[PDB]
Amino acid sequence: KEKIEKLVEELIRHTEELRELLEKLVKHGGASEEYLLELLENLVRLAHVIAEVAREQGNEELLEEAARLAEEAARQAEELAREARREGNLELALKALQILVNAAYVLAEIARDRGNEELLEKAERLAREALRQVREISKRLQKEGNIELALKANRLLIDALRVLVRIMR
Amino acid sequence: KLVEELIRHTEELRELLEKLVKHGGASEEYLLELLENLVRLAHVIAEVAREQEELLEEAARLAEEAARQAEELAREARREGNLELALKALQILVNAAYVLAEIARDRGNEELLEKAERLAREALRQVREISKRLQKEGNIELALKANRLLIDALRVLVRIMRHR
Amino acid sequence: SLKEKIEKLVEELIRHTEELRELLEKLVEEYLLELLENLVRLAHVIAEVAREQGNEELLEEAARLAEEAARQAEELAREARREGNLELALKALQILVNAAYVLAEIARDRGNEELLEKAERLAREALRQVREISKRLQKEGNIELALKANRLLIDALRVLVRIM
Repeated sequence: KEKIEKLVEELIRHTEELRELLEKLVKHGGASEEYLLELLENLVRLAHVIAEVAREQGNEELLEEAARLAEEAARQAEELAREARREGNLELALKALQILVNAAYVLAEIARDRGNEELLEKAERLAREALRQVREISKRLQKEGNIELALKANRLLIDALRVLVRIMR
Repeated sequence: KLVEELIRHTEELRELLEKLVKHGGASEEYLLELLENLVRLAHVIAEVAREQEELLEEAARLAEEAARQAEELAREARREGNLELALKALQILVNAAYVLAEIARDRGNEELLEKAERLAREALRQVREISKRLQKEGNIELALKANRLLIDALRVLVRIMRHR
Repeated sequence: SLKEKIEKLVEELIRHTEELRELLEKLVEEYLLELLENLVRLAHVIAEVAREQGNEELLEEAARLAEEAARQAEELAREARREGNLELALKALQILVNAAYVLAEIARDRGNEELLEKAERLAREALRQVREISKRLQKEGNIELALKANRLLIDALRVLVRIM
């Protein structure tokens, strides 16, 4: 478990630097918003990976670090959805909520596994906003009659329901 | 909770899309993508019916309705020559079999396990028959992707065979 | 004879995939990689079938399919890294990294510390190769592939932790 705890540094160190290369190149007139979203999806995936390694080793210095990254990634995701919702890019908004819903499960998968109920409600708080937000977006997509984006909105409403069941069981 | 609103509302998206595919309004693939969402909802309901039978029966009625629509639509695309849509539609039946098995095998309905097992074998046979044609027609891109379906279809039989 | 009719269906898949292996190796580029991704999935499926029926010969066939994919994948990764085709190189390591999990899922259930020792080398070497391309891609002003290279390094670290 010595090198296994050490091997986590290479990914976390490279990712924290890789987040900056995309966080500074996206403020200039160059990079689009959607490329940063995939990085957020990459961040929550690392948070989930750190959670799966921390269960075997039981290192609380890594479960909390996965949650710190997960909460920071989910919080940034909600803002990007809010920013895109006024501009009319519905594909980007639904891509952001999918990131938020998945990030809630990582927070749940951690509180229930660790036992700390301090954040077990906070996963629901993120997930509750997504189900309400996508439902409002689904009706607008249903009203506009744009089926390609509307069909994708249904996938989020279904995938959000899977998270709600997992936080109770 | 919310599952009542979604099952009705998602079925409502099925009704608007079932008439636009019949009339000229909808390309078949857009109707196909909804089926993938339909089978996905049934599995979510199945995990809810365990942790929380009236929902298990609703998931099987809803899931089976997606599998039946897939086999019939697959036959139409198989006869028309559009093989890519036929292989994509046939996958929906394979995907629907796991939802039906996990819902029959965990509900004791032994007869429903016979219908779940039957669909994947026929789908695997149809996809195997579709796989052979793609090798002869020289279409390599669709043939290997069709092979991935036959491999992933075989996985369904093992999950329904080991648990028997 | 439960696993008797299943072992017949699995024989067809190993033969049909090996038959498709000759057609895709004879035309020669990325489509050959797609065969590896489709092939390694069969190795994991056959391994889960051999653990269920206890057939050791199916383990030998499952390891044969898995092991040849890692050798075929690593060579293209070295070739694709030098040709500038970095997207093709990243796909080869992704196929290479995923194939290592099949060896672990096999070795521990088969009990072979020689094959289990070699798997760790494959995932660790690939992770550094994915890391080395990530650093080189970071120097190139292309962020998009760096995102995909970064995702592999995350999944490469995930596989290495379980194989230990």
